[PDB]
Amino acid sequence: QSFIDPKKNWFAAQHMKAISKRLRRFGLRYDDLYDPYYDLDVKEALNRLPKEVVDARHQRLKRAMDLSMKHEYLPEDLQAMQTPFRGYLQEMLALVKREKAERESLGGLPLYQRTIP
Amino acid sequence: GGIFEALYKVLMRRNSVYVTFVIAGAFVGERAVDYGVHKLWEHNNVGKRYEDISVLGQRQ
Amino acid sequence: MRNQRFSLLKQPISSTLNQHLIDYPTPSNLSYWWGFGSLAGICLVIQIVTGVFLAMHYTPHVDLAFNSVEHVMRDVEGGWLLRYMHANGASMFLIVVHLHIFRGLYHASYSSPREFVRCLGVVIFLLMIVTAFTGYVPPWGQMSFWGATVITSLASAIPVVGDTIVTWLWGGFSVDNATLNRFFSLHHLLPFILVGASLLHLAALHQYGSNNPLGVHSEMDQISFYPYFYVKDLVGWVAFAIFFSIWIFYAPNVLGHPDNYIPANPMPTPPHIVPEWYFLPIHAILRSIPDKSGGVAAIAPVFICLLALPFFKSMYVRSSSFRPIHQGIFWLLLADRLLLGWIGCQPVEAPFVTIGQIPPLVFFLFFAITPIPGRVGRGIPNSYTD
Amino acid sequence: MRNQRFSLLKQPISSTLNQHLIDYPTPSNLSYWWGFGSLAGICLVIQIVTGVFLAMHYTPHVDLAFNSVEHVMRDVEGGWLLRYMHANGASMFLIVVHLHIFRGLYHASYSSPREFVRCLGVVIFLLMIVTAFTGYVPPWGQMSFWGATVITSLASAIPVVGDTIVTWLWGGFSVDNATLNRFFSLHHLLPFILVGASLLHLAALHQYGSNNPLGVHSEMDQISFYPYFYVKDLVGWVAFAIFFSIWIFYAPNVLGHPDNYIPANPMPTPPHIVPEWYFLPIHAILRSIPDKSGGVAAIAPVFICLLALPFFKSMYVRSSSFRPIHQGIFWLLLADRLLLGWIGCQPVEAPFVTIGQIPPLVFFLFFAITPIPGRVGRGIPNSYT
Amino acid sequence: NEAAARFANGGAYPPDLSLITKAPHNGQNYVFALLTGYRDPPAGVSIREGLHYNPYFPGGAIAMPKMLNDGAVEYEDGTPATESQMGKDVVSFLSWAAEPEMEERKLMGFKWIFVLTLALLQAGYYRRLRWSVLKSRKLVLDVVN
Amino acid sequence: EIPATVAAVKNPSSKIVYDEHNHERYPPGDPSKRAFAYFVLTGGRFVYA
Amino acid sequence: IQPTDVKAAAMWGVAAATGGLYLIQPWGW
Amino acid sequence: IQPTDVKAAAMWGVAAATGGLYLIQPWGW
Amino acid sequence: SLVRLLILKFVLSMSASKDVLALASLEVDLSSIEPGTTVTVKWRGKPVFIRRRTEDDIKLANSVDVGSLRDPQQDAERVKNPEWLIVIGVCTHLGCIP
Amino acid sequence: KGFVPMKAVTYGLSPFQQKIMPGLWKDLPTKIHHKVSENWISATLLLGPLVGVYSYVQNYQEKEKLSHRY
Ligand SMILES: CCCCCCCCCCCCCCCCCC(=O)OC[C@H](COP(=O)(O)OCCN)OC(=O)CCCCCCCCCCCCCCCCC
Ligand code: HEC
Ligand code: HEM
Ligand code: HEM
Ligand code: HEM
Ligand code: HEM
Ligand code: FES
Repeated sequence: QSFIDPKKNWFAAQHMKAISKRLRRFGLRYDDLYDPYYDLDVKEALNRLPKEVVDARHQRLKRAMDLSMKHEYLPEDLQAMQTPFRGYLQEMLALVKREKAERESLGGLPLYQRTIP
Repeated sequence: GGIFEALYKVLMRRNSVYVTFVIAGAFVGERAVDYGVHKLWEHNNVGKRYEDISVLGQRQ
Repeated sequence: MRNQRFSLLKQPISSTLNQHLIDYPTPSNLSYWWGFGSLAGICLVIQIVTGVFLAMHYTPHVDLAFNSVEHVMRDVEGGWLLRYMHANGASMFLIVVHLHIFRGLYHASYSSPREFVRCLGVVIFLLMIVTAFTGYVPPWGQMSFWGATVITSLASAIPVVGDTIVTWLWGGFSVDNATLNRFFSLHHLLPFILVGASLLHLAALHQYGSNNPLGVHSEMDQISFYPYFYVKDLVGWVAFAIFFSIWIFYAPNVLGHPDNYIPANPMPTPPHIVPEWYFLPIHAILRSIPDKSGGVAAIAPVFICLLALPFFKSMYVRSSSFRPIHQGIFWLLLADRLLLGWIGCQPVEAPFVTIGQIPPLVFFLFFAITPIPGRVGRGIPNSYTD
Repeated sequence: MRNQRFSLLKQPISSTLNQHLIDYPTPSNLSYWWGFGSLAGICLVIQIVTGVFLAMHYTPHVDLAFNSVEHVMRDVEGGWLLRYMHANGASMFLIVVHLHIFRGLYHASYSSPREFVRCLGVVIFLLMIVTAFTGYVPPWGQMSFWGATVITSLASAIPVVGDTIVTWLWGGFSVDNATLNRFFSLHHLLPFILVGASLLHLAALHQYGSNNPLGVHSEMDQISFYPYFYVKDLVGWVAFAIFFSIWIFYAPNVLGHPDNYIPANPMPTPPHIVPEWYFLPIHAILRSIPDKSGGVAAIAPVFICLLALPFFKSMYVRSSSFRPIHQGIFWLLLADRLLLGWIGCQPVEAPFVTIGQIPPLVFFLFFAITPIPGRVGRGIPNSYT
Repeated sequence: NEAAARFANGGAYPPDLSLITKAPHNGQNYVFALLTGYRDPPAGVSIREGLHYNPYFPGGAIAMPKMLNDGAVEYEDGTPATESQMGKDVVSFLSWAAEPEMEERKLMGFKWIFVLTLALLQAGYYRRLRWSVLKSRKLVLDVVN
Repeated sequence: EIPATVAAVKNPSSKIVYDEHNHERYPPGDPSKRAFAYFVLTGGRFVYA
Repeated sequence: IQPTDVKAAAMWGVAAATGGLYLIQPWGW
Repeated sequence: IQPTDVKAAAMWGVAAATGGLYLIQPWGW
Repeated sequence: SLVRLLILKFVLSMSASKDVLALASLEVDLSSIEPGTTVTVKWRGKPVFIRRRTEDDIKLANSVDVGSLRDPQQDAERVKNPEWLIVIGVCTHLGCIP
Repeated sequence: KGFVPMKAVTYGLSPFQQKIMPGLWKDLPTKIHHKVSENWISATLLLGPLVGVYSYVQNYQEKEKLSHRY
């Protein structure tokens, strides 16, 4: 987009700095905030990934929840050693959505459905 | 201190004793705070009470 | 199976209470903003008990209602305590539920999979408003009479059916004894429906668990409910009791209008008619329009937007901690909602017409704007990636 | 299975209604005596609705209550229908519950594992009695006033503490406006507690399932509830509606006492005081013993015996079909509890005192004897081979 | 009745004084300053005959005439019956008449606020004691970023 | 390199560090404080009664 | 049976004390 | 696929209107 | 048919009763009032707005643009008197007594 | 509603072996400074419009009243 990019717009670099600061202070990546109960396609995208990546995801989530309960933040060195925005989930999610659309176009039933609450 | 341990061994090896202790403490503390608040109330404003009007018995 | 019994707390008799109160798993980083649901439950119970004991000394007739309320306060042992608890616990109950709603708005609790909970909450809010308004009448003062007149005659603005439904509602040609007795029966009935809706609300929440100040998956680190959140609820309850009793014992009339100590007189009108303090935002939105049909049908967008928030389906991050712009919009909406509240208690002239017409515009731009962040931020991973 | 939605009935939004109303497996040989629970639920809903609409016109004061009832019944469009439905649906509700209790007492449904259900039923019966008696007062006629006086002054047979209890219950020194206001509030409140108790009753039944006219293990041959017993319940409801309409439209005053059409007067007394038709066996039991303390202390053993039926570890056969002597005793008890009711309305004099003293003896001897058949029937399998 | 009351005062009804302090805004001071506030009208304003002027009345013109005057009553204690003393005594009487429960109310309030503050202290300690075990727990997780 | 989570299983050291950012510990050797706990809690149970 | 009997005795004593306090409520006892 | 659904919707609307004119019987409209 | 019966009976039980409909029409008496002033009166359940305007009020009220009023009418049809103006006292806006 | 395989290790200490109260009032000023520095913008955005509208209304009312005099 012409104005979403941080390269050409000065009101997006500030946004990414804020988000990166808030993600680092708890030590978790931007793709960790996607929930498998929310979209029901994140569930498949995560189901198809290798085991070690998902295990690292679970460990990071537990670390952040412990930090929040204790009301503190990671030390400065373990804050320097942090990389948010290093995705592991975008491409698989896009691929799953592409197959979903292509199956919808040519007739075809859905593969999994949200449950009525 | 050691008095806390002595109180603990005296009162809490059973439970019915604990219930009785709680009830007794309640119905003693109630009286104590009643006495304290009544006394402070009397002290704060002297001369205004009903038994302090100088003409209470001169409408016979 | 366990071919011999272990615990009373896992037997069939206590299975429901155990599973939904004692052993239920909750996130371990819930803060103090998660106690107001239980606190509101206790407020509802207080209202019900106090009302069942007031209704033993009150007579619903136009000749007797005012004098029966004063008889309660002057001639029954402790009756003043009952009346003050009731008339101030309504205000406490509204305060607590407002804080609950704004908690839900902050950490974005309406999104999937928790939109049934939000919809049931909105229905509960409607029942609460109806119950309080119906029950402000039975004392039969000046504001009772004239507030009932204004609000229930606001229903003749509707096309052709208007006068018919107003006359059927009033039971006659004006607000009189029939309306009083009718409203008393409705007031005694509605809170039990409120109880039922609350229990359904809780079941709907327990079928997926609660959110947390982070808005992430939370199935790896959970703790039971007892004794870890029971003690936190206890702290909340004791603080609430201190506040409630400061209201009851040392300032029991600050939260009311003085005019309700004058018996109803249909001929003279008060110079400044307003309802209670917790209907003033709706009242200001309602008088903000110079048209009856528009004014009445502007409340409908309020409830439609509140009931249609959950169904926007692009936003991916729930908590406002990682969303600066939506956080700022939340605070600005709070300020605007307070401004509506203050305006709803003023005379209708300059300079209050403009300041009563713009805040509704902001209150609707809130429910219009939020999907735009949804879309514009769905594509955020692709731009900021490292 | 569970990867995409098959039926909306098996979804969470309607899972429990499905499980407990549509699919719930029931024995396939149930007869009509299993429709009265649903019929009683219908009766309770009718009472609640007509009450919520009646209390929209009634004023609870000793100066304006009789006039409020007459204004309702003489001046409101169709108000006579509401009043008659309420005052006769109370009678219908009591009839349905009496038949329900006697059914459960025939096929021995109290025994294990269904005694928690019996206990909840007895609690419900107390709530019903309390609600009806409290609500017979608000019209404020002769019978209302004097029945309230008599029954609430029976509460002074208790030793020393009794007089304070009575004075607190009356709200003063006699039956007056405070009693009227208090009774109205209690009458409006109690039916919701009754609803809650009924729901607990039903869940405690469903946790094991229902009995059957044979009293045997019945899990091999069972069917669904809908549509196979719903239609049977429909037939029951339609016959019930015919009976109810006959009472409402063509004989609405036959099930009451005329004296409640005289405004209350504390100075005169009616020459014949009785409670509403469905309180009479208890009245006869209470007047049988010529002593106040005995009078109050006779009704507690009645409910104690009722609530302690299911805990006698007893005979291994439930259905009274395979039990000639329990069958005969059931018919004797049923005849006795009708004779008692008829006696509970006559003057207190000869011969009625003797014939009011012996039926309570029999009514307690029923609960006395019944364990003995269980113990003496332990040994049938070892003898009649 | 009220009809006779209006007839005897020129169509103006003198209200009931039971709740007269709670019914208007700022009761005590309003009643006192109203009684002691009859004054000379400002320049440029006139009052129709049969009415009197009082700035403490919304409208500027009132119907009742002044009553509190030096010596209008004779006490039994020897207090100079000035207009202000009489007004103060009247307002005290009316305040008692409106709120006869004030002292019992304040006593219960003081007692229970104190007691509940103590209970709050105890509950806070209870809370901290229970949560101490989780809030100082240490865990090792095997992940860097 | 060995995982951090497995080096702590095959090394049963007895020198343990907790998180003192919130709660300090008593020096090792000191008695318990159960009695003082009951002492503090009874003062609130009285009030609730 | 003896520990159970004395446990029941203590429970009965608690209940009896509370009931006696219900019957007469002396403020300065 | 649209025609059958829309025809059924129109007929259901007819049924709803007929039910409304059964519950209320206004000759002034 | 039965469901319709029950619904109609219960919903029409809440309408105005014969007692209230009996008192819905009558005529009572007023008293005198000064030119341009008003003393309100009473009827079955509704007061009476009153005004007998002077010359200047006649000038001001009778000389306003006709189209700018959302219910275009002139007072000459609304007034039954060159000076008086009696109108039933219930606010057609919200039923108050303005 | 399920759980996940985790692989973690935790150590704990008993409740009755550690000081409880002294944690509340340990280093208050730095916590206060952190809270203020973090939420100054939220406080500003919450309390701005109220002050602006109140001042505007007061000014308008006093101007109108003082202009109606003689
Ligand atoms: C004041 C007058 C009011 C009159 C009514 C006004 C209504 C305005 C509402 C406007 C908002 C739009 C509502 C649209 C509802 C359905 C939309 C929807 O998305 O449903 C679909 C979704 C599941 O479908 P999905 O999996 O997403 O699609 C598969 C594609 N292959 O379905 C789900 O996700 C299931 C979610 C169920 C939760 C919602 C249930 C309804 C709300 C409950 C409140 C009602 C409770 C009332 C209780 C008392 C009853 C009187
Ligand atoms: C001459 C008979 C009379 C006397 C005696 C009298 N009043 Fe009045 N009072 C009136 C009338 C007439 C009104 C109604 C005033 C009006 O409506 O303009 C009134 C009204 C009032 C009001 C209502 C003012 C308001 O703002 O509504 C108060 C307060 C009051 N009186 C106080 C007193 C007190 C105190 C006394 C004893 C010192 C007293 N009155 C004695 C005739 C009297
Ligand atoms: C009588 C009124 C109410 C009662 C008794 C009540 C009670 C509760 C309780 C006990 C909870 C779970 C415990 C908690 O999270 O604190 C809860 C959750 C919730 N309630 Fe309510 N509430 C009421 C009104 C409302 C209203 C009016 C709304 C919205 C308009 C609402 C929205 C929510 C939401 C969104 C949640 C989700 C909790 C979460 O995100 O974890 N509630 N309610
Ligand atoms: C069974 C439930 C209830 C009963 C029997 C009941 C009964 C009563 C009665 C008799 C009155 C008139 C007495 C008086 O006004 O002093 C009253 C007033 C009132 N009730 Fe209730 N009530 C119940 C529940 C509630 C609830 C749940 C609410 C609000 C959520 C509520 C709000 C009010 C209010 C605001 C008043 C006004 C009293 C005043 O302002 O003076 N009531 N109630
Ligand atoms: C409002 C009052 C009552 C209601 C709504 C009610 C409702 C029900 C229902 C719906 C059933 C299951 C349906 C059936 O088996 O026919 C049932 C069963 C049962 N009820 Fe009640 N009942 C009531 C009163 C009583 C009372 C007073 C008792 C006993 C004193 C009682 C004892 C029983 C028993 C023993 C069963 C067992 C069913 C079986 O044997 O299969 N009920 N009840
Ligand atoms: C919310 C529930 C209820 C309400 C609001 C209600 C209301 C009333 C009212 C206002 C009356 C006096 C009017 C009159 O006597 O005609 C009345 C009478 C009565 N009620 Fe109810 N009621 C309720 C439930 C019940 C129930 C469940 C019963 C069960 C038997 C019952 C039994 C009676 C009886 C026997 C009378 C007097 C009959 C007579 O007037 O001859 N009520 N009720
Ligand atoms: S009646 Fe005139 S504005 Fe309401």
